[PDB]
Amino acid sequence: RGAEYVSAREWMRICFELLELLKAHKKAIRRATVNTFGYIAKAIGPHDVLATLLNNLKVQERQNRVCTTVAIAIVAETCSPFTVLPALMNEYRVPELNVQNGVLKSLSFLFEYIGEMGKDYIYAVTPLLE
Amino acid sequence: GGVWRNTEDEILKAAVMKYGKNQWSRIASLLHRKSAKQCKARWYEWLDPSIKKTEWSREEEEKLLHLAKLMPTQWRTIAPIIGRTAAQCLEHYEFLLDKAAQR
Amino acid sequence: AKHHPDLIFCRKQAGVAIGRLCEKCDGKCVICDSYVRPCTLVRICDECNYGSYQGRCVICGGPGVSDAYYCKECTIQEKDRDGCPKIVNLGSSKTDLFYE
Amino acid sequence: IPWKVPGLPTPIENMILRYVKAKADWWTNTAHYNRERIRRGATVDKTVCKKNLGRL
Amino acid sequence: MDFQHRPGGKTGSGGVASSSESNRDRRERLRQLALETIDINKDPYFMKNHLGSYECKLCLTLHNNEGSYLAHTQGKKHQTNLARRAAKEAKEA
Amino acid sequence: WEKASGFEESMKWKKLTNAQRSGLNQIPNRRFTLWWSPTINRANVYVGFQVQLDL
RNA sequence: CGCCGCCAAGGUAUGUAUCAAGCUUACAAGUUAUGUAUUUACUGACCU
RNA sequence: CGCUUCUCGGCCUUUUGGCUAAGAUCAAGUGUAGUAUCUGUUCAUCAGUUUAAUAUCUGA
Ligand SMILES: [Mg+2]
Ligand SMILES: [Zn+2]
Ligand SMILES: [Zn+2]
Ligand SMILES: [Zn+2]
Ligand SMILES: [Zn+2]
Repeated sequence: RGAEYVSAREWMRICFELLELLKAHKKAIRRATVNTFGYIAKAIGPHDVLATLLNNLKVQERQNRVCTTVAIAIVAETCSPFTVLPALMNEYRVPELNVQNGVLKSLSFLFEYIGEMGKDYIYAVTPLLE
Repeated sequence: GGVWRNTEDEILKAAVMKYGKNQWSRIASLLHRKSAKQCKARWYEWLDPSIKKTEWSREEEEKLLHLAKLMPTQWRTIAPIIGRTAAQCLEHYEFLLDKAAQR
Repeated sequence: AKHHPDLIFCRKQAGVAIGRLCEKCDGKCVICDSYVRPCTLVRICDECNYGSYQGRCVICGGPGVSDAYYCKECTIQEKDRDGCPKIVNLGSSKTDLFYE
Repeated sequence: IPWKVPGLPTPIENMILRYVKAKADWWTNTAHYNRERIRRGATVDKTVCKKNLGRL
Repeated sequence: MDFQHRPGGKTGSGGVASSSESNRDRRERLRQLALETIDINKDPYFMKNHLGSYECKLCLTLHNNEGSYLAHTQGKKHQTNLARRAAKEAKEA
Repeated sequence: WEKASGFEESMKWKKLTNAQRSGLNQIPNRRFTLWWSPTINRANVYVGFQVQLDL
């Protein structure tokens, strides 16, 4: 409700700090912060916070890779699709276990959150799911 | 605690092989639990390649039996003298040969 | 829930008793444990909604704030038209944490 | 450390020994001097005192 | 104030991160350490897969991290069981 | 006077790189200078060059 | 018998490619596998 | 044909220089449910039990 009172640089420098805002054990912080990521990306576009949420996928710790998986789902569902899906397909080529599990669980929460809007994207992620 | 498992011991061997000898914070910066002093303690205790951690002999035992009688304590003093140099293997040899002399 | 497999549901016949959720578990589904797409109100039996058990959350058993819901994924799989999904037992979770 | 390196010619190693001995003489003669100066109260420098701690 | 003998720092630094980026860089540094030690030791059977885990090829065994592989040089000695493959390669010693 | 987190048992376990760990705290040295303000800033001992700030 | 009267450098970085005034001459000019001691990792939006 | 010397190339340490007080200092996490993978480790002939078929027991 107030995304016009900045210099457009602050929402980009707090989303890195919102990564360290995770691993808090209440489940209310961790369910509100993904909505904050979604409205940040609604404000300043889903192309710069996206690389931050994909760099949050090599942590070795849980409650920090699934809590950015949900953030990938919220940047997928708040603003329109086809802005997060090519890079989410691209990160599977990175030879690491955690980033591949993160992009698969982000596809899970993606289709879970979109429902009926997955009629056009099944043929695109079927070669990834195979 | 300092359990010092072998997966960290071989990493410490590779870190001593790459970096150096008096270079300890830079190699303890990659172990997630240990500081420099405990790594120094184990490397001068177990991981130095001049340590003869096995092959107990006859001459060093008869050397230390009238050397642990010169001084009853001070096993780390006589540890460069014997050449066993681990400073705890001498204690094991001492209590083992005193258990064998009592039985 | 699906997170802790040792929890069992009540599975008796559902009446007109509208289920409730606490402020800690608001928006949570009962079966799939999700947050989106609410479709069906939760109906529980009269034994699990009686006396001091009224206005009570389904999962944690705390004081209810909002109404409980089913998801559309539970609706089209028809996991809402089964028995009453009131969690009765509480084991190895929120019990040993009280002793620690 | 006694610095016994093998396979080395004698004139360069003993000229290194007398050069580090001359540096040691300058080092200890400056250590005595600034220790006496911070004893009687000449300088109040943190650099000189925190250096003279390790230089004693 | 003593501006010359204080613990100083440079402006615009940003500081140092939390535990996550620190042990991420620690695991990448231990990965580079393991790769350079097998580069010096010249091991042709060490292989990394498509998910960031290690494999002994004659062993056909997995290793979750670096020290899991570089402690597997003493046990289940198939490296001496390649003497049969060398005898198949050359009938004489 | 000051009571809020003076001992500060575990602050919040941050990193404390160089200066915020070992350096001195500037806020007591500025609140004490704020506390004696008319008699560290009095107008009539040296009545010459005065330097007013912006606004 | 009556000391003493304080400025600054030390901190908010500096290396670049364009665009006027400041200053300057106003000039020269057709081997699979088991059991266990035992770690390392991974999962469940696990949890005050 | 052999031998000594010189020059050119195919090359097997090259790290950002040196010195001061190793230049000085630093680096906390759980508890629950479950799984994968290393190290260590060890693998004489009828009848029935069991098992998809196999692999424990009693028998001479
Ligand atoms: Mg500086
Ligand atoms: Zn609840
Ligand atoms: Zn559901
Ligand atoms: Zn019920
Ligand atoms: Zn028996």
